[PDB]
Amino acid sequence: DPYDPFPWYEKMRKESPVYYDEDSKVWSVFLYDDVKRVISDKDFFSNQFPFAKTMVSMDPPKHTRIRSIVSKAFTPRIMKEWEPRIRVLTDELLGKARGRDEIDLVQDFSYPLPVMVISELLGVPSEHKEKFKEWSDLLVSLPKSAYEEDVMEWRTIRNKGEEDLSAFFENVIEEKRRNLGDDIISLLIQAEEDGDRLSPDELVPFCNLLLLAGNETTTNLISNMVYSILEKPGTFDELANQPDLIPQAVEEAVRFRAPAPMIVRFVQQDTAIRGVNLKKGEGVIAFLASANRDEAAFERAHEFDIHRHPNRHIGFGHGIHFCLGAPLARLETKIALEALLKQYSAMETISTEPMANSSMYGLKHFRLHVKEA
Ligand code: HEM
Repeated sequence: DPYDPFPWYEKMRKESPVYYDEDSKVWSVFLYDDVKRVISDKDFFSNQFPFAKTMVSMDPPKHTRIRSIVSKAFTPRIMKEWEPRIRVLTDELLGKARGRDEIDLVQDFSYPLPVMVISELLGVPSEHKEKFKEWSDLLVSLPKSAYEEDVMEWRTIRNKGEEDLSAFFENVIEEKRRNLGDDIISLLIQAEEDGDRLSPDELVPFCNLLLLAGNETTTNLISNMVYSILEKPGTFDELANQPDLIPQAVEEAVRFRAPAPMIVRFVQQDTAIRGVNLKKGEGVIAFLASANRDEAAFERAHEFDIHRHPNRHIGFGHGIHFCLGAPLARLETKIALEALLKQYSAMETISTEPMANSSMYGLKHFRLHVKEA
């Protein structure tokens, strides 16, 4: 089963916490404390690997400047300003599924929602929604094979998709400068740090980064959360009788079934983890999914506990690169679960089809039997 790689994570935590793959010459780390240090110890583990124009591949001070500016678009105040809009979009998705006793949580809910949400939060007119989805699908696409002929064909089509989306965002930015609104692009136009503003050359890639970093991740979080709730008899009912536990259930879902299993860093200075020496220039794969299942870090790490509070997981990362969109992912996932708990008195898993992507843990299909309340 590709939806159950936890037994392997456990084998690697106890027999090879610090693993070196001779075929790829890249390190692997699986224990919570070591995964946490690799992703946060910036002085020794770097994000620069010579995505390229974005802060995800930057180290301080270049990262610090951009991070300090774009963070003004994800403040708690701004999130509350947008909570109503996310609820409307979620209600509209579920409304399209009224009068059915079987739905596919992915294709009918968890996959569409993030793309719809980020377009309305970015200020993209809703009248381009279907051409916005195509570009966003192209952005997160992967080649079917690793041979030159297949990657070359895929790269050329995503390149043209990224260029058209870039030109599309450049037009939205230009329009918002004259008619500013209540959206991310408008906020970043007027966002300023002692006179320092994001350039057009920086805003456009950043808006592509929001689609690339937020769409599938949030989709997988919602699907994995609903799956884990229905995996434990009584949790669905328990959440509907104590709705204030939903945020804690969202965090537990990021710990239990991390949508982004692994994070990459490059060794910046010679150092050692757990006694294993690592040379400058080597790649380290930090397995967040395994860190969040570490029994040395969490009590009953193999069980889904919606009462765990506070949750010290690192599914959103840790350090200066801590997920910029975590406030939005948390709010979106909370609202999605509330909308399901209110529309359905009961849900039952019929069949699941997991996503077999390396750098993503989620489901491509999640067919359910539902009962409207
Ligand atoms: C369940 C949903 C999500 C998960 C698990 C997640 C996870 C992560 C993680 C682990 C990182 C750190 C990567 C690294 O340190 O190299 C990260 C970075 C980032 N994420 Fe998220 N993310 C989620 C949703 C979102 C959303 C909804 C957005 C935006 C709309 C977003 C935008 C970003 C950005 C911009 C960064 C780069 C931060 C930086 O480099 O300073 N993510 N995400």
